[PDB]
Amino acid sequence: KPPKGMFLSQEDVEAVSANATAATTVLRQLDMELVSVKRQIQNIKQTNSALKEKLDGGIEPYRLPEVIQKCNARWTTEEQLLAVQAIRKYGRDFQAISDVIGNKSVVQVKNFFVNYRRRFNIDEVLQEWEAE
Amino acid sequence: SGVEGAAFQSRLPHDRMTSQEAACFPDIISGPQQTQKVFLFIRNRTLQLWLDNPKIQLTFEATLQQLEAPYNSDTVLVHRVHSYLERHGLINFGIYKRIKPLPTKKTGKVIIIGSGVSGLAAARQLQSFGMDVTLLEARDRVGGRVATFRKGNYVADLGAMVVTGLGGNPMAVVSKQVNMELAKIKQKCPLYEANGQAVPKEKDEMVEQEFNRLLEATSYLSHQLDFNVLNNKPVSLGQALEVVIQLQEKHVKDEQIEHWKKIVKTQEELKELLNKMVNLKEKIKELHQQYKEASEVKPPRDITAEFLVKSKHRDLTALCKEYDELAETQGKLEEKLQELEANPPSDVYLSSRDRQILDWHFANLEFANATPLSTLSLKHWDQDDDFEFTGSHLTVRNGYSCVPVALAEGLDIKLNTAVRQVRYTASGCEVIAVNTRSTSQTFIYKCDAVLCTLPLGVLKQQPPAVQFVPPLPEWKTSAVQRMGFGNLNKVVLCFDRVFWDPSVNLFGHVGSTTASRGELFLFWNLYKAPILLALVAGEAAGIMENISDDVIVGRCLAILKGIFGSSAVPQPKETVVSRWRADPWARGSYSYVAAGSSGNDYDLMAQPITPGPSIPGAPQPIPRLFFAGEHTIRNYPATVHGALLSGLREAGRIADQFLGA
Ligand SMILES: Cc1cc2nc3c(=O)[nH]c(=O)nc-3n(C[C@H](O)[C@H](O)[C@H](O)COP(=O)(O)OP(=O)(O)OC[C@H]3O[C@@H](n4cnc5c(N)ncnc54)[C@H](O)[C@@H]3O)c2cc1C
Ligand SMILES: O=CCCc1cc(F)cc(F)c1OCc1ccccc1
Repeated sequence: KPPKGMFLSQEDVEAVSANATAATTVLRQLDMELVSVKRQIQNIKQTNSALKEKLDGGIEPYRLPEVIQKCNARWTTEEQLLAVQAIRKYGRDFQAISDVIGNKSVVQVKNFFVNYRRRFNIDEVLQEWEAE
Repeated sequence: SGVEGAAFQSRLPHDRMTSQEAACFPDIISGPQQTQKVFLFIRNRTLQLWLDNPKIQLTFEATLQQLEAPYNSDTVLVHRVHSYLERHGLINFGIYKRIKPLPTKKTGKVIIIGSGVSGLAAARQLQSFGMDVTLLEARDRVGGRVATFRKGNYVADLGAMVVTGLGGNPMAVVSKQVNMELAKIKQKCPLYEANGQAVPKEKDEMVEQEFNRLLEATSYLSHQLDFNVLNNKPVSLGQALEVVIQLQEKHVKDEQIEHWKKIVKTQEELKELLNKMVNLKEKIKELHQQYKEASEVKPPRDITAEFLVKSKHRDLTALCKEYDELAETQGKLEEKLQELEANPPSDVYLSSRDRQILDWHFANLEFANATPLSTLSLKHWDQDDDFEFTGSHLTVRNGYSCVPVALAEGLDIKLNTAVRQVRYTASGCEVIAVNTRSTSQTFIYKCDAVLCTLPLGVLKQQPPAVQFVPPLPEWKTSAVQRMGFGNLNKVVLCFDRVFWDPSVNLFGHVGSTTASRGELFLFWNLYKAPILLALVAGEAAGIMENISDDVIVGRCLAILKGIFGSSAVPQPKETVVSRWRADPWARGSYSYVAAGSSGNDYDLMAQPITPGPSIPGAPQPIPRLFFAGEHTIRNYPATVHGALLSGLREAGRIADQFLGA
């Protein structure tokens, strides 16, 4: 029931009146606390400003052009050999494997796993990828 | 309504009997509701007839002829009600033409100390009741703290000047009996900071509102946190205001710390993100170089060389996608951080100019209570608040003294007679007084009863101005110690021409420091002739009493010259400065509810003193020493109407004692 925007907790009233010079001590430590928070903002601004200066140039010198490839249903020998290496490197990451081959959907990759499971020792190859 | 208005104008509930009435009509209040309603109508209608014409005595026969059936059937009841109203001063008080001339046989002898308003009102009553009354007055005039300066056409009140609302106010009746020129006080009151410039309306209103909110806060502090004793002493209004202000200053700092901490938290979240990006950029830079080398192994290549190009390509675009998301998050954080950097909470609770204008409002409260806020009881300082009259405040244009002078007509008043000693025993009283002009002339007044209306300041005096033999009991002297008696002074400035705003009755001067906030803080334009009154309140009151009039008037003219211009303010033709604390017949201005006191001390002040028996084993004596004055009336202290009411009370009490009820 205090007036709106007035602030009057029992806790604070006792703190400002427990002692003859309690109030000024309270407001003093709050002042110094604000000083050390502003000091700390200055350090992080200046630290972040140096980081931004390293990101000058973005990653534009390093972005490759994006090629779209018509997703083909048929597996050339070359594309099979890519997939086996992609399995060796990426494991069950069907998306990464699709991106490496370029013309094979995530489903076609997953289907490839079963059909050539036997002939390509795909189980051995997954075990091989797990050792590192 | 009419009969209902009569009750309201007599400060009575119209539909209920009071404790006083219960005491004189126990048969009626303990009896059926129907008779209580009949009683209440008789009382309200008798009050009404009196109020509708307070210039002539309302007699019992007159009253009865005006009552109509069924109410005029119980003539004993009507006569009882009329006698009760008359005896207690609710009808036939003040100055009225008497139908039946006063009987020559007087009964009992009363000495009244003091011929201020309380003393005079009691005296008129007691004489109306058939008693022999003499007033002893130390000054060379009546009125006491109603004190009007008169010189030429200049008229200005050095003491009381405001009649509060007329609704319920007994001064309403008096004003129909005396030619008082009452004039409304327009409460518009511009403030001028110490540089003579006006306070902008924006600021005048902000700070006044904050002032009202700080008061509510102290009351919350009092009633909800029970912050009423601190380090074994009663908390004062001023002290509670300090705590409230300290906490508002604390909250501003708490709010700043919370705000800059949100900025730190966000900055650090951004720092962590940038480090993530810088490392990712390097990882991307190195990966590109690898994709570049592998793709420069020119075809035709075996399928592992092809896989190297295509998987470096894949790894690089993924890292680029990761980097693009981190850079989207970076722009959102820099947004959040630019909004925070633009929403800073308030810098200060009050600026210096604010706190000065605030001090003016505190000085205004120190004026109304005639005392520094550090002396007011936090718990009780506004305890008479529920009794405020209704209507506009008014000034007495022809000088408030017209009231006590009018009341004095017909009374036996010994001016220039300072009471030195009050003697009261089971057989009667002796009042010993001296001539103030030559103190060697001693006077003895013997009487059945003494009504003491000495100001609370005089009762407080150590060593005493007035000795009571036997000494007042401790329950009364302790009350006298606890009660506050404050101080307030006025500077009357009489010019030959009006240079202020004529349509503005008040204007304020905002002092530069808290210490000086009460010093000449308020000016009044109230009179027909060009007169300004300037107030000295709070801590300034007592200090300015030890400064010469020429310096005080100088400070006044300096303030006014700053507000209105140096060429606009001529020298005053006449000036007067009050020094009420130094006045030995007052020793202050009026009472206040001090920290450590309360409303019950006003009841204690009002209680009469009863001496012990002369012969031991003799029956209980009657009371002999009575008290009236503004310090004796709980619900209307520190006013003229309170003093008048207190005299009416004591006269009923004394007459009941010595004439019988
Ligand atoms: C500056 C000032 C401004 C005020 N403002 C207002 C206002 O505008 N409106 C309002 O309603 N009230 C106001 N008041 C209060 C009001 O004036 C008083 O409450 C009231 O007039 C006092 O009445 P009283 O009869 O109790 O005391 P007083 O009028 O003080 O009567 C006591 C009398 O006893 C006399 N006396 C003292 N010592 C002795 C002695 N030893 N022997 C004999 N006689 C003695 C005194 O001289 C005096 O005449 C103000 C008071 C002051 C001083
Ligand atoms: O000059 C005299 C003022 C003294 C005074 C003391 C009271 F206790 C009550 C009053 F009515 C009052 O007089 C008018 C007033 C009212 C409110 C604020 C300031 C003054």
